[PDB]
Amino acid sequence: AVYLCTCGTSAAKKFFGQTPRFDAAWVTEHGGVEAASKVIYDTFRTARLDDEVALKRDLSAEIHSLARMGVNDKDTVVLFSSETADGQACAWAVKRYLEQARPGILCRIEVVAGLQVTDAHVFRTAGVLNFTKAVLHEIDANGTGQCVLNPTGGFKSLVPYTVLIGMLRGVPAKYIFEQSSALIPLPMMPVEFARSRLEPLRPLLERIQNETAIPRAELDKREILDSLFEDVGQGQVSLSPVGFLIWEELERPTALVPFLSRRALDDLLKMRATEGTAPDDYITRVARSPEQLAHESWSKGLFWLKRGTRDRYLVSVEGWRLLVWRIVDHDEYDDLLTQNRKTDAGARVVAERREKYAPFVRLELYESHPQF
Amino acid sequence: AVYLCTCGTSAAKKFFGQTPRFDAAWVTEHGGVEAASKVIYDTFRTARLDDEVALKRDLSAEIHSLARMGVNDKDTVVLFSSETADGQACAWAVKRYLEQARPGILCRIEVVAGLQVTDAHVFRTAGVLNFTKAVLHEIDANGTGQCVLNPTGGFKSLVPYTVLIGMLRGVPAKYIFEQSSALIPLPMMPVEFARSRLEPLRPLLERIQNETAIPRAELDKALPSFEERLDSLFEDVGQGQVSLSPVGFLIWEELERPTALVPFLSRRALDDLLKMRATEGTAPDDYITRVARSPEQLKHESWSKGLFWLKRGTRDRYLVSVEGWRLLVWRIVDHDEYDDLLTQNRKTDAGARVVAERREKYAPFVRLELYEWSHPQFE
Repeated sequence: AVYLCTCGTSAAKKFFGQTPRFDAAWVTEHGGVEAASKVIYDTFRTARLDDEVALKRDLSAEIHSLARMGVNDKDTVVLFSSETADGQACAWAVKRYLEQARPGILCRIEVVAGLQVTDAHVFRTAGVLNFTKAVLHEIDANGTGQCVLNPTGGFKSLVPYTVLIGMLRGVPAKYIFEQSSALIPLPMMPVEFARSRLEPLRPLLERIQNETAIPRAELDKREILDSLFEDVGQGQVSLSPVGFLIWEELERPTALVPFLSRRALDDLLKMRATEGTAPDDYITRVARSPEQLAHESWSKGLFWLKRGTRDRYLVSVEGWRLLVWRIVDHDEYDDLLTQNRKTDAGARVVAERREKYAPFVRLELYESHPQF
Repeated sequence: AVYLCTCGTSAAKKFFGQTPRFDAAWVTEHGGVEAASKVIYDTFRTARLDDEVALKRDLSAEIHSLARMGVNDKDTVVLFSSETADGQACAWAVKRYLEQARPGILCRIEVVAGLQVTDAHVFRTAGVLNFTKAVLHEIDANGTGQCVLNPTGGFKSLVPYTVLIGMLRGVPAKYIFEQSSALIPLPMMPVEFARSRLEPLRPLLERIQNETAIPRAELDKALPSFEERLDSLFEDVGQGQVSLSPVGFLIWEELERPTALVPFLSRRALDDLLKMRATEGTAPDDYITRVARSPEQLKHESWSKGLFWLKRGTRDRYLVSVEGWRLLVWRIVDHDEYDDLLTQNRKTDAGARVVAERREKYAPFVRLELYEWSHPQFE
């Protein structure tokens, strides 16, 4: 498995309360990050992963949690460190211990720019965004289902971002519960992405990504506005992690929502006698996997799907919307292919979009409690 | 403002590292929760709310965060405490301090059964549910826009539930960021309830709420294939039995008492709406969506079968009913057809006659989400 770990400074706990205190200057005095990480590591290098007293008392929160996850020599551990020298020295100490305890394990330290414990503004405009980007890159750069989010080791402030990333990418998250030696999963609430209400923001999110920041006044031209954006000065806003996650989903959808043209809803209702709700289930199933969806092709991005079955589907994709223009049996399918041999059939379909096909309506059909 | 604060033991930080350590036995040795809270309070009683060094170094995380929020003598502070004696003694110490610092402040300590730092099983069953229900009850017991969630003081493990509660009830949540002295909001992702995917579970969740738990075998019969699942709604409570988790509780509550409706148009109503495009555009769409988002804004001329009429402001009228979370729009009509329909309802039980034709004339209802290309075509 690939463990994506937040990292704190609990590796250095033996130094808490001593003077000189453990801080960045301590790291320098002890020779820099790598040299200082050996001094830190030495304080717990004899603690065994099998010793329950040492696991809780002597070992770092990262090591305790990874041991409870059954970390082994076939795993990868990615330690997301603060940019500070003492943060990094602790992460390197954890790496040293994991490599000694489980020879062959792959352990990588990812330093997150702007992630630190003293400057809230740098955290909220850069640190947490860099964290979110780096974690999402790692999820997308490993195999599906392989990642586990482990927020045990530091930054209470990063817990909600781990929850959101986990909800969105389908990645589980676990941590050690308070003073116990027991893991618990973070809660994940099943939700749908609010695509229809967020879509009008798509050009503004793209503008911020291309231009770094735009005037806050463009946002209004209200809870969504506050949660997607960060004030950065001079009346300008950039993205929050939530704004970044929404921008990324709008630019590169990971699910589609099916819509039926006016004609396709008629088509579907006539199929109810022969096929029941099998056509509904199929379209809904196809919309869930736009990568797998990525056929007999027309112009204008129109193309044909076949469920198995008499029914064939003339569709296109516009952003996150899977548009079903027609649902036809084999005879009408053959007639439509003949029209495309004689004419540019796709161009004629879109020419009639407004008069014949629009509005497209979401494929969510409703067909003993007290009244309102 | 009503500050809903999760508490920890930072009030007792002056006793950390001592032997005997600060714990439940320490509270007992110092006379119990009330008496021990005075001993804890005495260690910082002389620290001042306007002293910047004291705020960042000497005062508890609850006090520091409340100070940065501008707590004052007209506010209410609810201190959600662990059930442990040391947790409670700290909460009472914070109460003692706030009442001296802001005389007239209303401060109450809410002891959350099952909330504690050593038993993960009791936490994940009783503790988080009791916390969730206590916070939700306080939100619903105060006026709209009055509550602020403050997770600073303790329990890293409760932050995710504060986030979900804040998201679902639209209540702000702020906290002191790490070792800074600055407040930052919890992130709030705008999401849509997966109502179509969750509605099939309404009778299952109601059944679970009517029993102490249900056997896993019965859950598995009610749920789809194991490899295609929803598991976050449920919590194992031992001996092969399952109850609702806080996530399952929040979903169940919303299914039973919706806080927003989703408008659907009958087959006839979408025809009606499209004929109004020329004169009205999408103003009818906006009205229907607006009154659905607010069950308080949602009514006149009741018919039978739960049907009733709405008026936008304009001659159009809407024949509607509510089924669970769905605002069903049966017809949209002009003033003349409205009058003629009222006439049919004086001569007959018109609502009964409408419902008799549900399958043939009105079903299926379609979600009022109408789409009506400047990006690269799908790859």
